[PDB]
Amino acid sequence: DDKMDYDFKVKLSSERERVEDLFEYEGCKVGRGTYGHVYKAKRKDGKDDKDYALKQIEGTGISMSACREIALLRELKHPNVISLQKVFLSHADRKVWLLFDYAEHDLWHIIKFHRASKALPRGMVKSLLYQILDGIHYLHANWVLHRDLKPANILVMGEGPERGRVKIADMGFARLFNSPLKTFWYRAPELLLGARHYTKAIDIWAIGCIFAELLTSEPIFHCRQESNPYHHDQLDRIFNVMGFPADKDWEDIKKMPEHSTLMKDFRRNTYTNCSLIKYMEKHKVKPDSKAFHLLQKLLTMDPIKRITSEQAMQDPYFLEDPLPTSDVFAGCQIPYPKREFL
Amino acid sequence: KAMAGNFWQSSHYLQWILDKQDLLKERQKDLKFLSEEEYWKLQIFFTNVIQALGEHLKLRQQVIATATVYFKRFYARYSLKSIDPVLMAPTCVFLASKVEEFGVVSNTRLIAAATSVLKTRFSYAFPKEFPYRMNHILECEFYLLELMDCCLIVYHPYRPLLQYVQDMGQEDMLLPLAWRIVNDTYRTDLCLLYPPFMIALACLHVACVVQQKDARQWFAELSVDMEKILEIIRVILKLYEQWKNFDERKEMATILSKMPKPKPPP
Ligand SMILES: Cc1cccc(Cc2n[nH]c3cc(O)c(C(=O)N4CC[C@H](O)C4)cc23)c1
Repeated sequence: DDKMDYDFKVKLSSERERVEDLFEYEGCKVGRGTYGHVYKAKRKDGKDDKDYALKQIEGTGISMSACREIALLRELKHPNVISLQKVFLSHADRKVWLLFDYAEHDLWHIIKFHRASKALPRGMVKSLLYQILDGIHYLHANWVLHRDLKPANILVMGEGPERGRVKIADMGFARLFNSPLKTFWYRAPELLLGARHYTKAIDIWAIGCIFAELLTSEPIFHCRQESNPYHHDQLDRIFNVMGFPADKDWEDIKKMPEHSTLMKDFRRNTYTNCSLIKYMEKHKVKPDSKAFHLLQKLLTMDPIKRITSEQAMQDPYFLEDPLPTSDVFAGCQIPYPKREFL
Repeated sequence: KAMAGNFWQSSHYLQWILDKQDLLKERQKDLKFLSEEEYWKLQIFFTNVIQALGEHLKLRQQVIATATVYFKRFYARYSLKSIDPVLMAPTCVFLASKVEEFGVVSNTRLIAAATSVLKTRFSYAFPKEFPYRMNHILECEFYLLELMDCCLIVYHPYRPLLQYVQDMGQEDMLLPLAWRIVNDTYRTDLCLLYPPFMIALACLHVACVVQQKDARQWFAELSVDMEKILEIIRVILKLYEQWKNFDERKEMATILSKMPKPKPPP
């Protein structure tokens, strides 16, 4: 700028750390999506040989979603939430880069490995669940909702000082007026019936879905693909697993914007032999297990009757043998492949 | 309510509660051009400019307050000549508005707001029209975020003040004045030097005195360093005496002319 002081400008330009000078990342892309571009990176000087994740934020400048992600990550500190190490602001192209510690694994790949094996885990499942609840409880206590919880966003650290530690990532930081309206497998039924705002209870439903999938290796509410919140086939799958809710189970279902549509399309009789008990029996989980009774409390249809993250953390399941461990792999060797480059 | 109970481990507390002597030491470079009185008068002027900009755009007081802190942080570290405060004021409002998710300020609206507010409310200071365009705002925003070390979440006295007056059972009587006095504290350095709950308690004390409300027992029932509250009370009392003696409409054009100017390029 002409009206900016020149000495001030050149001093800052001389001192400013550029992402391309500090890190080696070309050809090392490991992710690509609506979030942006994620790279596996090494430090160019030989101070430490650790792996780092570099996220180039989607778009240019500082959008409302970019502003809020920086704002909140700058404050949040907890072992089970991914930690922002540094921000690079690239003046030439107006791009924003975020530096995090590198997580070798995630629940999407871990679950796919077990699902692929067609031809430790019980201690691992509990420990994963406990750390996901701990992480989300920390965000919730700070009035920060995730708003997009699923196995792809539950990272797990590989070999290093934080071996087998869960890291929650890719929080939905920007949603206009906190609104859902502006593959549906992890979405709470109230969202599908047109709920106008995200809640803590919506995150908890997603954790219930993740927990079912960890126990069975299959997405509990799996459904075919395909603006409006109402999605017929996703609701049908929910009722096929859960049963259709009685008036007493969800009294305020009448207040949901899409309730009359539900009544128009669905009949109670269709799901009269469907229940979570029967579904989980077919996938070798016992209904009198402490694991199951907790799952049912997490997967409660009416959001006000859904258990909170803190109450789920106090569940006797986590006092039953085996106890949860800081390393979810529990000292055992990691059989899961390292993630490949793009 | 994001991060509402996290002040003691916040970047506000850990990085941006400053030492008064370090603040004064960095101020000496601009004090070669302006007196101490003239520098305080400039701070008042640009607080009013940011207030007017936020009111024009219909932003809630907390967003306006956050934009004012951003401005103060920048010039706490750097000279007034480094970036034009006329450019920096709307940039701080724009950035602060994007930390929220309930509504968006578009580019044309920002530029229209800066142009209109300066001509209709500050023509005594600025004879020419707002000479900057959106590309200058976007560039200034990058410098601002860098300087602030990406620290965007800011705590203010409004939330604690609200809890205190509800605790007293004196919301209807005391809140409107206490809230107004909190607004006036942004004309000073207080937000850089004390935690927000202490500023709120000082503003509520001055409100009780103006309205002749006996609250000495209530203030005794608290567990707080009352010496630091008294320090804050005295800066508020002095603020209103400088207000009385200051005519910004008559003085600011001359004070703005004395500001150090930027060095041009080679
Ligand atoms: C593609 C990919 C998937 C899983 C993990 C890694 C590697 C990694 N390590 N540390 C990270 C921090 C991060 O914020 C993100 C990140 O931005 N994500 C967006 C989608 C997912 O939620 C991970 C990734 C990593 C790469």
